Amino acid sequence: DVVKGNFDISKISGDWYSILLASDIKEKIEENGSMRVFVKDIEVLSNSSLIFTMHTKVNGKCTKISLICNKTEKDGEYDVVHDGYNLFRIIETAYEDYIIFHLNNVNQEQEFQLMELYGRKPDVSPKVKEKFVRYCQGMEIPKENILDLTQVDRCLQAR
Repeated sequence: DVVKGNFDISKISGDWYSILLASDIKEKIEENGSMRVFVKDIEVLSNSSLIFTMHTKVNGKCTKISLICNKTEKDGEYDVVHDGYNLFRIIETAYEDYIIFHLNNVNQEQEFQLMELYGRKPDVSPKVKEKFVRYCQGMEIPKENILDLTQVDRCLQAR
């Protein structure tokens, strides 16, 4: 059951897996890029803040990190500081299957977007993935800038 607004944030908590990653600047999400991090779980706090626990590669090793995201004034939007100021929202979710987040990173040099699909399981339906691709094309992210992480190291081994 697919939700596209009025998200019930309580239902996005718990464990997720990073499945697709996309950006309008490809380097951001390729190996070594600052945005190539692999979600573990999302914790929702009493003040509506969210804590993303994730893994990133540090000298070849999966290292746990924690991202604090705060609700902005604007509805559905969150901000988080990581390699700049990021504003993000939920595009779509089936709470027990997948979720798609859109993010704008603002920085002195060049704004970029990210799009990410997480699954409750390590993989999701190829239909869902195609739907993520079309959302990306609508946002001027070309399909060549869309990485599927199911057959690469995404720190599953460190979870």
